[PDB]
Amino acid sequence: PVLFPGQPFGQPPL
Amino acid sequence: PVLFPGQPFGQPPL
Amino acid sequence: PVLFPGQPFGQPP
Amino acid sequence: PVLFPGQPFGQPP
Amino acid sequence: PVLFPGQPFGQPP
Amino acid sequence: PVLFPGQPFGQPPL
Amino acid sequence: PIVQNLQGQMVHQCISPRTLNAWVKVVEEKAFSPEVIPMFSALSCGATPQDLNTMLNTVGGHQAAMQMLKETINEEAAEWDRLHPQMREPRGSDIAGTTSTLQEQIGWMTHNPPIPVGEIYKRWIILGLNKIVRMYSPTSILDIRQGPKEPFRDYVDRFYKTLRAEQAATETLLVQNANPDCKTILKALGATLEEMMTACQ
Amino acid sequence: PIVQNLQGQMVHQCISPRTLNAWVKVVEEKAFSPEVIPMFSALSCGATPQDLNTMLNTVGGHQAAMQMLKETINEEAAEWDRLHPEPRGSDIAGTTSTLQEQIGWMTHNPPIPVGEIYKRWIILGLNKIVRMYSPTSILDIRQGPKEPFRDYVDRFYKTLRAEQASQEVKNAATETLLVQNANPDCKTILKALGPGATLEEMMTACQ
Amino acid sequence: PIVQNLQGQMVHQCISPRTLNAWVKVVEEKAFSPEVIPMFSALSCGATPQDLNTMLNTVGGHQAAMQMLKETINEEAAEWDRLHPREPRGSDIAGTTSTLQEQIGWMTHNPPIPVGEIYKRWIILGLNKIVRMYSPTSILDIRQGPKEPFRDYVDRFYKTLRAEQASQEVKNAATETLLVQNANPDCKTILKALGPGATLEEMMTACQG
Amino acid sequence: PIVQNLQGQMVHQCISPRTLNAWVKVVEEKAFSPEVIPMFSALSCGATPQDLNTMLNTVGGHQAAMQMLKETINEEAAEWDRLHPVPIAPGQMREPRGSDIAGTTSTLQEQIGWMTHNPPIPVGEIYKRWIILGLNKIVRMYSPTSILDIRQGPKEPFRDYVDRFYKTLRAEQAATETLLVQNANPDCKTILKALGPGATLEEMMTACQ
Amino acid sequence: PIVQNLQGQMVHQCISPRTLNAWVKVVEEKAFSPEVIPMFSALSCGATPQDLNTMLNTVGGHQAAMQMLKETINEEAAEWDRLHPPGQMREPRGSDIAGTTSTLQEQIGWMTHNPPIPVGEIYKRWIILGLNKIVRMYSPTSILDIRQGPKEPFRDYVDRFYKTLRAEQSQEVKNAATETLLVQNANPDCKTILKALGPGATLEEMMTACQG
Amino acid sequence: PIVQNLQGQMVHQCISPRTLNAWVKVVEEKAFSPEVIPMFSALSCGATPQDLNTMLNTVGGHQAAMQMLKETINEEAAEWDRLHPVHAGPIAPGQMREPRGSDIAGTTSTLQEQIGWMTHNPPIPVGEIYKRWIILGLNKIVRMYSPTSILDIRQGPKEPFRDYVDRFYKTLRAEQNAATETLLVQNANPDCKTILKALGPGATLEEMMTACQ
Ligand SMILES: O=P(O)(O)O[C@H]1[C@H](OP(=O)(O)O)[C@@H](OP(=O)(O)O)[C@H](OP(=O)(O)O)[C@@H](OP(=O)(O)O)[C@H]1OP(=O)(O)O
Ligand SMILES: O=P(O)(O)O[C@H]1[C@H](OP(=O)(O)O)[C@@H](OP(=O)(O)O)[C@H](OP(=O)(O)O)[C@@H](OP(=O)(O)O)[C@H]1OP(=O)(O)O
Ligand SMILES: [Cl-]
Repeated sequence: PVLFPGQPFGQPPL
Repeated sequence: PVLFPGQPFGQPPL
Repeated sequence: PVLFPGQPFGQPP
Repeated sequence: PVLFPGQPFGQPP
Repeated sequence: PVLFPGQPFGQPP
Repeated sequence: PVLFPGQPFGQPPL
Repeated sequence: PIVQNLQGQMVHQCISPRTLNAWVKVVEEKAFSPEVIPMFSALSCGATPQDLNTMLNTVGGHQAAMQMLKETINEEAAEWDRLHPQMREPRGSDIAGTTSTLQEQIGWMTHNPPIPVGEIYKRWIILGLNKIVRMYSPTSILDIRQGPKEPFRDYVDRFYKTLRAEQAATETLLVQNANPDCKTILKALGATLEEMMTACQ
Repeated sequence: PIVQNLQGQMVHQCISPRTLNAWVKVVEEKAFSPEVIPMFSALSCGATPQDLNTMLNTVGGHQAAMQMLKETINEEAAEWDRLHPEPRGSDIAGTTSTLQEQIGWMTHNPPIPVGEIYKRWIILGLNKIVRMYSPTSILDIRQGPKEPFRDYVDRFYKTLRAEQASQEVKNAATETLLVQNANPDCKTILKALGPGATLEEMMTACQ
Repeated sequence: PIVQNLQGQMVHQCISPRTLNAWVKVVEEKAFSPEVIPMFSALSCGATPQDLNTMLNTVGGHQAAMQMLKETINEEAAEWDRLHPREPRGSDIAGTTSTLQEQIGWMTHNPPIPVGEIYKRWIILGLNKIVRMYSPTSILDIRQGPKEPFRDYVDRFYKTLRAEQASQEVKNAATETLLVQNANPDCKTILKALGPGATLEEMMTACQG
Repeated sequence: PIVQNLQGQMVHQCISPRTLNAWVKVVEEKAFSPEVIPMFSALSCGATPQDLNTMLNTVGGHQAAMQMLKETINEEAAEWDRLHPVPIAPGQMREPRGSDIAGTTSTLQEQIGWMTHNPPIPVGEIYKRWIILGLNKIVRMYSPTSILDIRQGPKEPFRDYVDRFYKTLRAEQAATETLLVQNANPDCKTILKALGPGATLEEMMTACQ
Repeated sequence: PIVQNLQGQMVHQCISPRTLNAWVKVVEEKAFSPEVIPMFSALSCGATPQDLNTMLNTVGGHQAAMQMLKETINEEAAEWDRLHPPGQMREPRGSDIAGTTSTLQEQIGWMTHNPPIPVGEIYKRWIILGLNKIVRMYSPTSILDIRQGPKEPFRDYVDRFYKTLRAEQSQEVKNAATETLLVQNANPDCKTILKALGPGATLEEMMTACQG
Repeated sequence: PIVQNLQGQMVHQCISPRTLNAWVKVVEEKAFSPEVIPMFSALSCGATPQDLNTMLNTVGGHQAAMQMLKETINEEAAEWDRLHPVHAGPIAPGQMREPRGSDIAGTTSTLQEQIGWMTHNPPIPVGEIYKRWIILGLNKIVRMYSPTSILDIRQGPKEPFRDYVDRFYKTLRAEQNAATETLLVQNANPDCKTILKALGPGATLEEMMTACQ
């Protein structure tokens, strides 16, 4: 998933 | 007459 | 018809 | 007498 | 003194 | 410390 | 919309945030009173068809009117194809923005000579909005009569406001339906409205 | 309107949402009070005939006033056609003229100010409207027994502004009616000040 | 956004305080009413993926909605990666793995890769889902009632019809059978006297008294 | 007004809706309080005579003040005429008569010419200087209180008193060396004297908290 | 901020009254709700360290949070310094990034240099980092406490859930919490439905499944 | 103000009506609360001495503060004059004359003279110098008008720790230093106080606030 539940839009992973 | 009653300002003729 | 009833304006077919 | 009493500002005589 | 009491800021003396 | 309690952000030192 | 830059060139610009808000607010405040139409026309100055559709689509509520609007746009577009069957001229749906892209619309409007699909589409919409104003007019002009104590000014206001929404015959009817005491003073003139209003002030 | 850009050339601009509501709100807030005319003129800075028509058509209500205004426009245009047997009256009033015909005439050299000409007509009808709606005569302004002279002078020239004659009548008003209709406490001081006294001196004398 | 300057060049521009405020307020006032979607589309005119993410992130509340929105973006981006193999991958369009000048890169290129318009399309699809799920009334429940003016009823009908966003054949079938069928007795009889194929304004004029 | 564009030449620009409304609201909300004058001067930054007349003319009411103002413009304009007598050489512009600075007998184009000329003939700033002189006279005629009538109340905090003192002193337009201390509370008055002459107002005001 | 002009060169510009006022009002109206963070970041688009301090200094009130913010800026600066020791330009110390020790000209210099040192974006990253701490602390509810009322509509609960989850924020607890906690803390009638769908049910499928 | 235009030349532009109103409202709304100072400084970004004088003169009321403000300007100008004896005499072609204290304050300088100094190469920041005097005086005013002393902020028996810390650092800001982390724990709730002492010294404010959550 590009977006994980509860993390902001455009939030880069890890 | 350029403008007729109840017709808008600048309304074209005919 | 360009717009069918209940479709938004500018909606593509 | 550039302006007379009761005449608006800048009004040409 | 540049400014005197009761005259506006930037007021020429 | 760059910022001290009660002094404004960006306040220069000394 | 399409505005012009530093040179003679016409460039596309996003719809303004004030515009977007003023149009939504004008519909909430003045509903379909007649003065909304020129307000729309001015807010849509330089608009592309997409812009017009955005403005229309931003309207929440009034969906009865908005369907009436689609029916009028459909009528005008089929009418366009009946009179208009270098550049590829646009089909009716191209003007209403359903089958044309923004770059296609920009193309027609920035051409020389331009094919003003925005101004044409606006013409259609204004035609539909004027139909709505007539429908929402609560009273017909054949029903506004001067009250006996009512000042002739307040009556004329009510008269031409009603005539505007209903969109010689007015000259006959206005003086004929004044209260009896002003009616004879206006009848004695036999004449500009200014002369009539001072005659009954 | 036709405004000047940053390269020194007159180009057409859309009427802004801000000018439009500025005009709509002045009319809603003020029933053709005298100061509406200068607001209109300022709000219509650089306006084309089309724009002027836009400003007028946005007025909701006041349709009596708008209908009178149209008739003034009729007459002023009808008179233009006689003096001029090229823009015809109907072109300046924007009924038979296109935006591009209008933009052309206004950016011509020598310019043909069809915007300023139409505005000249509209301002003229509006002035007719303020006079018709003027509530009070200058002859009814009399200083109250407990009314401060300032507030009376306020009432006097405010009324004089709406009942606009020609400065002969306005000066005949000032040099007689203002001093004559003051309350007898302040009135005697005005003659003691002497007839040539300035308005400022008169007000200090009755403070 | 990316707007055009005086030299004809596309340059990046900061999202304006006006646009930020208008989008926040429109959401606070109209929640997921259908007309919120075209407002978003206009307020995000020229938006970069970052800007769209800003607009969505400025929403306080509606986190059920925002979570469904994330799941649609997931759906659409995973579908993008299935259909596309430097070209942007799905996470780049959604702004999680792209930088601002990378986004500006794709959008100000010739030919442009409109990662902003592509992301926007994803967002609109999720917002459209929220409008239908949050639609308060079903079309079969819109009935005129004895004292309701036909206009106000037609308003309620097409408002409900817009929010439920059903297929065009079903919308037509709704207007063709349910609209006239659920009108009060005073108007239903007047509409039958007009006969088939009456236009909506013909119906609305017919039932104003 | 006459502004500077981007290619550095002084060009005429329409008075904005915002400046117009700003001036109307300042007169409505604050009438002729002393601080409306610098607001006027700032709202008319770069104004042509025509602009100033618009600004004055949009004022509804205050016609006593407005007439007092017209009479001041006369005196200043006649004084200009008596001191600047007034064909024209090709390079040059005709000379501005007093009525021309006030905008009664000059066209907007003549004004723009005078102001955009090199060296500039600042008919707007001269006209403004006249109007502000008339406005200052109005402010002092309408000042309700004399400086000699401000005395510190027994329960009144010293700041509230100094506020009242310099507020009224401002409106009247030195005579305040010892006028402030002499008209202070009996308890604060001796404290100020214990500081001695030459205490700063900060020293005086902290001393009577 | 430093923005690009209409002739293509990076120029410093005054912070606008609209932006200044926008920031004051959002802090006033919304204190430190999670969404104030994106509003700050966007309102400070292109900000110099001077600009960021001006925005922070304009906040009247919330001085406890502002003090926590000072302490986070402090930790980040002490951490920056412990990580960074011709005509080669002077790299910024932590206090330079924060604008206490550096001038506007110095700030512009780092930001418009080739290669740029984005002290504005770096200062912003710290401030955003401190603001996230503040949002976490001012969160009224813990995610574990959130339970669907016996008569509460499912959608309102999911709203409360992800609203609580967003302020809690790092990623570890949240992905598992969505997986386990949402279905687990639903009322007895919706939970047993949600379990019947299985893993890999979408939130959409879950919300129609409990719409009544 | 003096701003940089599309052609990159430092050019004068009028103070905008938005800025004028913004400054008037901030003073009306928030008087001399500490946050008014950075609000002024930002509202006068690029200001000429004239612009500063306009903004100050537009304030209706607060005449005690404005007069203290004048006395600060006086003090600051006299020290400028004593350190900058202008070399009176003919000035050299293509050079500006040197600015006296009253020139920086905008009383004896014209607008064009100010623009010359500010757009000079290198600029003479008379706008920035005046702003420094004015902000100096404004900060003296903020200290005097602060209503509560730091010694009077004590955590209420039912008052949340967060609201008490708020009141503390807010009143701490108005007066303008070592007594901070000491006094804060000392005036907390009898409940919260024993918790903060139990944490031990060296605690961060975040750490204390969670402890009394
Ligand atoms: O004074 P007005 O002409 O009636 O305009 C106001 C003004 O907006 P502008 O400064 O952009 O003209 C308000 O702002 P403030 O003076 O309070 O700073 C603004 O409120 P917001 O800043 O919250 O948007 C309000 O808008 P609204 O009616 O949505 O609250 C808007 O009115 P208009 O949009 O009708 O012009
Ligand atoms: O459309 P205008 O009447 O010419 O006014 C514009 C407009 O400001 P407003 O919307 O508050 O009237 C611009 O804002 P946007 O349309 O781009 O959102 C603003 O630009 P900024 O928001 O970047 O400040 C600009 O100001 P400026 O000329 O300093 O760039 C300002 O023009 P005016 O201050 O001359 O009215
Ligand atoms: Cl600057």
